Amino acid sequence: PISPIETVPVKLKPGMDGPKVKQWPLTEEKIKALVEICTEMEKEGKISKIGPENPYNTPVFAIKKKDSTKWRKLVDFRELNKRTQDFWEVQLGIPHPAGLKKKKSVTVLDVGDAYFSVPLDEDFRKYTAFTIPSINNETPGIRYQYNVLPQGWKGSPAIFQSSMTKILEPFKKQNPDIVIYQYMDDLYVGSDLEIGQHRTKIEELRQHLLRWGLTTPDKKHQKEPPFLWMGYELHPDKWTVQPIVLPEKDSWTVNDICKLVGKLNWASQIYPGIKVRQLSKLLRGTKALTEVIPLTEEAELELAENREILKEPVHGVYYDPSKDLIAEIQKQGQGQWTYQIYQEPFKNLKTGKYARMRGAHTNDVKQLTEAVQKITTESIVIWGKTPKFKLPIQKETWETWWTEYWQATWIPEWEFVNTPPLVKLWYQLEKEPIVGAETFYVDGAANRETKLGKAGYVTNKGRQKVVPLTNTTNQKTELQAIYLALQDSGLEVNIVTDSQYALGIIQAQPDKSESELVNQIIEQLIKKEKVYLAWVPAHKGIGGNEQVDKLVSA
Amino acid sequence: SPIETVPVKLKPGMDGPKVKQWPLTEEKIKALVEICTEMEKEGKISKIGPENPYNTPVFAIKKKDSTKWRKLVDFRELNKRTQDFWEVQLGIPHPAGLKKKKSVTVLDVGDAYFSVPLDEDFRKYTAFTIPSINNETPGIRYQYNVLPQGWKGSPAIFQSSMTKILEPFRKQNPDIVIYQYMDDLYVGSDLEIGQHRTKIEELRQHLLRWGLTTPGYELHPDKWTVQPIVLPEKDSWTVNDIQKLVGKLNWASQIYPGIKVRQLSKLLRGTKALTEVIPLTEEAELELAENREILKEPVHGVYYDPSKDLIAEIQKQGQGQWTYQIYQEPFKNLKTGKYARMRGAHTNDVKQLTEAVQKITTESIVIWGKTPKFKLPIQKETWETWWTEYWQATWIPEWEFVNTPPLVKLWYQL
DNA sequence: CAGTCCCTGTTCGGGCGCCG
DNA sequence: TGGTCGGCGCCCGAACAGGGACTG
Ligand SMILES: C[C@H](Cn1cnc2c(N)ncnc21)OCP(=O)(O)OP(=O)(O)OP(=O)(O)O
Ligand SMILES: [Mg+2]
Ligand SMILES: [Mg+2]
Repeated sequence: PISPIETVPVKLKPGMDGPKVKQWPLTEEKIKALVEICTEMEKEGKISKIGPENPYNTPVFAIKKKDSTKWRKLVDFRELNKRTQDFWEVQLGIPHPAGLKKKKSVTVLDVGDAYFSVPLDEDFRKYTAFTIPSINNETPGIRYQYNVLPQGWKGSPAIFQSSMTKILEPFKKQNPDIVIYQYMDDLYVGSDLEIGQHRTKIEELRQHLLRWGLTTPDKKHQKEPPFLWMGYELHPDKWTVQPIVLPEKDSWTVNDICKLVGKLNWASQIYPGIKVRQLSKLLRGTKALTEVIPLTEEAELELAENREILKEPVHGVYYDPSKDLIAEIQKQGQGQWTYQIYQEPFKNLKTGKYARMRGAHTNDVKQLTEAVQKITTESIVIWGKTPKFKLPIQKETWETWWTEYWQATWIPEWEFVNTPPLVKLWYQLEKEPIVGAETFYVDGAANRETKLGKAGYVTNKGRQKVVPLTNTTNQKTELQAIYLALQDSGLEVNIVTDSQYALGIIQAQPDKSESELVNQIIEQLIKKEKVYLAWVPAHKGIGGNEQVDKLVSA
Repeated sequence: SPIETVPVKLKPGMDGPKVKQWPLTEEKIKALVEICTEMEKEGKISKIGPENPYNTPVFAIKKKDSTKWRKLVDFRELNKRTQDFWEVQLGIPHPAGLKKKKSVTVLDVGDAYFSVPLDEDFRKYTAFTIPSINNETPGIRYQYNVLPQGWKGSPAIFQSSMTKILEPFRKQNPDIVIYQYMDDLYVGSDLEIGQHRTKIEELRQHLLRWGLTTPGYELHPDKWTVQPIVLPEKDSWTVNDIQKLVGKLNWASQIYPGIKVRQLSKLLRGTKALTEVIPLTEEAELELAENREILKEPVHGVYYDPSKDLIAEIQKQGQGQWTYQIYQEPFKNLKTGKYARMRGAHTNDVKQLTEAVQKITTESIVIWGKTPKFKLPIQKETWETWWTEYWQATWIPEWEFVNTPPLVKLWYQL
C-alpha cells in the first residue's frame, strides 16, 4: 500500500502555474496498458480521478521494463520540472563492488513499486494531473492525478532516497553490525552471521519495510550468489561486470563511436589497458550523431586491440581493511596511462585508465602526477583512504623535478617500480652560462595587420642570420627564432632572450605539445649536449639585444 | 542568556550557497558523524531533506597536538553572500594597538556562539551534507538553529553580548588590547610571557565561569615585518652576471622609482660573450651601491584602503623558503615577507605552502582585521586534493591558482 | 592611457556509458 | 514511432577569464 512516512514540503517556482499540455496519440498497445495499470493504481489509491476543477495536464506513456512483459508508466513532467523548485540531490556518487568487504552472508532485494509507495505532498498533487486518452479517441479521456511520487518528476529521486533512509534508520540503528548498501530502492544486505541468524534478520528487515509500506517481492537473491548488483556479479570471493557486448559493424556514425567509447569506458574499471584516445579523437568534428565518420587505421587498431582484451574473461576481488592499498601505473603511450589498484600481487581490486591532456605544453612527469591525483581521489571515494604507489619514475628523476620546479607539487608515499617504459626528463637546461659557447642573441617580430614577420639572432662571433615569416604572431616569432639558433648551434649553446613567453614554455621541460614548432624546439634541446638560457628586459638598450631586435624589424 | 534572535537578510539581488560536498577520509566521516549527532542531540542542528536547495561543504581538523577533533565548514560562499549584514550595518574600526603590542595570543571561543539561537527564516542557508564511504548510504543533510562557527555573521551579532562579558577585564586591564575575528579572540599585550601568558590564564577563568569555554602559541608579528630586496656582491661581473642584475634592477624600479640603470647598463653594448668578466666603471660601481642604498629605504605610496581587497602572491625558493608580498595595488606592497621551513619538518610542498598561507593570513588579520585573497603557485587539483589534510585555522581565506615563473630571480630570492 | 591582439586557463553544457 | 527523471564517469565544444605584448 502507501506508507505512513510523513510527506516532503514542495513549492512551485515563485509566481508560476502548473502544466497544461495535452496528450499526443499513443499506440493502441500503450493505451491498452496505461489503462490496465491505472485501474490497478486508482483501486489501490495511488492516484485519484479528477474533474473540471483541475485546470492542469501533462502527457504520459509507457516504456517496457528490463525483463519486459511488465510496463513502466512515465509522465512527461518536463514542464512541471522547469516550473518546480530546486532540490539538493542527495545521491553523492555510486558504490563500487571493489568497496564491498568480505561478508559471511549477503543477500539483495529490490523494492516493489518503490516510487508508488511514498506519499506525495497533499497540495502539489494538483499539477501531477494527466490524462489517459482512448482508442478511437472519440470519448473523452480519463483524468487523474497522483498521490504517490510520479515517475519522472524532477524531485521523485531525492524524495524516495531521502524517505527510504529515514525508514531504514530504526532498523539500521538497532542492528549496527548489518550493512546496507542502499541504491535508490535496491538493497544490499550483508552481515557476518550464519545462514541462520542472518536469514532470520533478513526477514526482520523485510517485515519492517513492509510494516512501513515497503514490499520485498521474490526478486530477492537469497543463496543466489552470484548476487546481481549494480551491473555486476557478486561471487563469494570475487566480482565482475556483466556481459559487456560491443557493437560489431562496418559503416560507423558519430553516435556509434559514442556508444562504443562509452561502453569501453565502463569496461576500463576492470579489463586492464583499455584505450580510446584514438577512437574518441575521431569525434572532434562536431557533427550529426547520424553523420557517417570514417574509421582510421590509427584507430581501427585501438578498436580491435581493445576488442581483444574483452575476449579474455576477467574478475576483481574485494577489499580487506587490514592489508594496505597499492596502486601501480604504466604509460600506455600517447600521454595515456593505465593503473590498477590492489593489495595482493595479482589480486586486482580495480583497474583504471587516464588520458586527460591538460595544458598545451607538458611532460610525462606532469601527467604522471595528475594521475596519482585522480587515483588518490577515487581511492578515497571508495575505500576512504590513500593508496601507496608504485611509480615507473626514478626516486631521483622526481627528487629533481620538484626541488627544481617553481610551483609546489607533491606525491604520496610511493616507491620506484623498475619497469619500462620508465618516466623521466629529456633535458635539464644549464643553470649557468656555458663558457666557450657561441652566446646567441635571439628575437623576432611580426606585423599584426599583414600577418607577416621576421625571426633571427646574432652571436659573440658576429654570426648573423634572419628568416621571413607568414601569419606568425608576436609570439610565433620569438620561438621560430629560438628554433633556428639550435640547429644553427652545436652540442653546446647559449641563447639569450627578452621574451618571457618562450622562456617559461621551455623551462617547463616540455616534451609533449600540440604546438608544432615547440616540438622541434624540444627535440633539438634533446640532441644538444648542454644549453643555457637567460632573459633580458626587451626594448631597453642592452648589449647584443639592440642589434638583434634592430635587425628584425617591420 | 538566549532570548532575542536578530533578523538577517540575504543581500538582496542574490541567492544562497549551493556548493557540493567533496570527498572526505574515513577518519573524517566517522568524525563529523560522531560530532553532528551530538550537535543534533542538543538542538544546535536538525536533519533536513532534499527539498532544501542549499549546501555548504564541511569537514574536520584534528587540532595541533590536540587529540580531539573539531568540525568546520567552508562558509566562504555564504559570508560573501551576507557581507552587507556584517559589513555596512555591523562594521569594524581599526584596532591598530595590537599590531605594535609586544605579545599577542590567539584564543578561540567561537564555541560560545552555539548558545544563541539563529534567525529561523535564515537557518535554511546553514545547510551541509555529510557523506558516506564508497557511497553506501545517500548523503545525510543538516541545518543550524544556533550560530554556526566560521560564519561571518555569527560574531557580528554576538559582538554585543561579548563586549559586556569582557568589561570585568577590558577596563580593569586597558593595557591589554583585545580583538575578535570570526571564532578567534586576540589578547595583545606589552608585558613578558612570564606574565602575559599568566594574564591569559586569568582571562580564561573570567570567560570560563562567565559562560564561555576555550579549548609557539603567542605572536609578535611586528618583530619581523617587511624584508629587503638584497643585491648580489661579487669581485667579478660577467656579461650575463650583469645582464641579470640589470634586468632585476629594471623591475625593482617600478616599486622603487629612485633606482638608476645607465651606469650599470652601459658596461657593454656589443654582442659580448656571456662569461667575459668585466668589472668596468667608477660611477657604475658607485651606482650599484647607490641603487643598493634605495633597497634599505622602505618604499613610498603604500596607503591601506580598507575599502578594497588585499591580495598576496607567493614564491617557492627551495629549502622551506617561501616569499610573499601582501599588497592591495600593483607594485605597492603594504608588506612583504619570507617563510622558512619550521624546525624538524619534512620537505612537502603543499604541507608547507598551506602553513605559509596561514601565517601570512594570521598576520594579515592582526594587521588589518582582514584576510588577503592568495594567488597560489600550485595546481588546482593538487591543492584541492591534500590541503584540507594540513589546515588548522578555524577560518578559510579566499584563493586562486596561478602559474608564473621567476625571471628577475625574484627581488625576494634569499 | 586606453583599444586591441596573441596565449593560457577555467567553466559550463551537450552526447554516450553505467545504476535505480 | 520515440517521448521522463536523479547520480556518476568520459570525451568534446563553447563561453567565459586573465596576463603579456602591441597598437591607437
Ligand atoms: C522506477 C524506480 C527507478 N527507475 C528505474 N527506471 C526509471 C526511469 N526511467 N525513470 C524514473 N525512475 C526509474 O524504481 C526502480 P524499479 O525497481 O526499476 O521499478 P519499481 O518502481 O521499483 O517497481 P518494480 O520493483 O516492480 O520494478
Ligand atoms: Mg524495485
Ligand atoms: Mg622580442
